[PDB]
Amino acid sequence: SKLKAPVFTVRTQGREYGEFVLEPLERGFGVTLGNPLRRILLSSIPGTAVTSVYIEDVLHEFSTIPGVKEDVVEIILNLKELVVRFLNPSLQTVTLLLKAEGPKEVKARDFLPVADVEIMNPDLHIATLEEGGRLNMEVRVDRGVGYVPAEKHGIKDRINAIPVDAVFSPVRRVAFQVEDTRLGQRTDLDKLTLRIWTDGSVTPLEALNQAVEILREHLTYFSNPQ
Amino acid sequence: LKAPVFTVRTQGREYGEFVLEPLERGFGVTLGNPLRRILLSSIPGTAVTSVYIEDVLHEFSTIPGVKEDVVEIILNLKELVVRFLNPSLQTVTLLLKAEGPKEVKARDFLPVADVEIMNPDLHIATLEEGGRLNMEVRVDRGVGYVPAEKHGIKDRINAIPVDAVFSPVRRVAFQVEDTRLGQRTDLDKLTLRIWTDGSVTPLEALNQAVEILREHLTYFSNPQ
Amino acid sequence: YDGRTGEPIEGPIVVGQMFIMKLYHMVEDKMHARSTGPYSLITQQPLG
Amino acid sequence: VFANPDEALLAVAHGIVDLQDVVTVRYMGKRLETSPGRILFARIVAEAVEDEK
Amino acid sequence: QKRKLQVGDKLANRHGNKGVVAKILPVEDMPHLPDGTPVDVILNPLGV
Ligand SMILES: [Mg+2]
Repeated sequence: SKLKAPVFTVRTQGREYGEFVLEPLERGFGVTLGNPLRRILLSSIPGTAVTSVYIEDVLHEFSTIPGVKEDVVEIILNLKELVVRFLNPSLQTVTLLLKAEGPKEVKARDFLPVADVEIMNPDLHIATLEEGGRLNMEVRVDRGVGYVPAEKHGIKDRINAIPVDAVFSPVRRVAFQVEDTRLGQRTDLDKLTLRIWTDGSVTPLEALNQAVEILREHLTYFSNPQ
Repeated sequence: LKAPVFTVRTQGREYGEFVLEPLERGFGVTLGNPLRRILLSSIPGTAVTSVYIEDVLHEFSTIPGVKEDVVEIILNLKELVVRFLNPSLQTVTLLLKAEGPKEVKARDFLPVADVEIMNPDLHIATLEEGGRLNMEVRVDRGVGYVPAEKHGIKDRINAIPVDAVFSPVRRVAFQVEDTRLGQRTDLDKLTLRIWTDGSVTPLEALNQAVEILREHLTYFSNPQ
Repeated sequence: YDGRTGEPIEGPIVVGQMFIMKLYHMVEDKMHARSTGPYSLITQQPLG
Repeated sequence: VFANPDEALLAVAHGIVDLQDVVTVRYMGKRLETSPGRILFARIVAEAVEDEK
Repeated sequence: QKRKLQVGDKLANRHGNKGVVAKILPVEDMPHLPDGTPVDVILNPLGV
């Protein structure tokens, strides 16, 4: 009397949030499946991030620039919010150039275009300039997974460059829920809900499909002993 | 990271160690825990389900010439380990006939084709001179833990249903060590330790658990 | 270790062996319900 | 120094910091100096009443 | 009748700690030692 195959339903709004439901399951299988997928979603999905920044006439990370409202920390904090997608599978790392003159507001769309490189949030605010303000900045973007602090990689292309924390993972947050359900005379069944937040570079449904394939590939390693 | 190497170390039909290395940081728990949860709950085995003893009406009675009562005898029958050699076999009945004085062990059951007893030295009852024991034991195949009240299996009028513990897996643990590969230093080394009763080998149980997890991963395929 | 996740509890836990008894008061002997039933002679109220 | 509550809590999942360590987090347009666990408590209330402000 | 432990039954030790059984968990859900041995009973430290 094996259980019938469960039903997989989806409820996705936009490109940044989705809910996924799978029921019915055997007792204890909601925890068996929810935890491994949650761990994979937060550490293994490929992505892109900013790893270093060079600003003209700037010495260290805790200083301030004359002619701009923001300090060095706030500019760096805004760079960590930038979402960029590579259109070339062979492309590994690119550099972005920015030149601005006051008193305008610097946006993400003010970066010079690069082929096979796309900005996903061009309306992101960078800095505010005033009369007599200068900003000469160079941003280096890499590929990777997970979360790597600046002091770990410590990447500096040139002299007086500031490494930044690399938020590689496109997934922003994962939360799963397990509820008791029933099917006739069976009362200890499981219903699993999976909720995913993403930055839009990959759809939440895309991230789930990649996480399942990573787990399936690791299961084929129990094949050839010695 | 390059594909890990798989290593197997086995001690008889009851213990085994399985090693997979090197893995990425955190993947030892990601792989180890789901396998342990499946191994302890979802592996099929066999169990004693119903017993009939001649001249016995229920389990709250005694037998002349026998030291133990029916409750104690049934508690001894829950420790019997039976291995089916045919995958198509679902149920068998074992017969025992004894006259005292003697200590009757599990090896006193009559031989049956495609059936093997894994603990022949299991004590069952003590017979004094003048005592007799004539019983039939039914062994089924199943999964999980099923109380006698749920199945209520009786082959005849005076049979006594028995609670079934079908799982052949006794104990599971996994270890995570700190390995390295060249410059990379935060890699994982995973070891699985499995204890079984002998009717299923630890390597057989590991293969069946991996298939259960792989089968469940196909349920995420068609969004309805 | 946590059986649901496989991760350790964040602090060491006191673990040991203890002697525990099962008491005479069981829920099997105490659950009761009624819709209608016997009534009293004089007051015609339900019995207790 | 974290740019938002999501980044600070992602660092906790990777074991970089604990929920009791005092750090710098940007939240609701202000540069706060708190722990990730106090930021986590604020999100519990905000989502329960469905009004961040 | 033969009675097994169930939710609603009362347990106690010799030092005056008592309580009713509220939950029965499968073995893979219980906390366990690094060698794989799971515990039998979980007691709240707030009663001490
Ligand atoms: Mg057994």
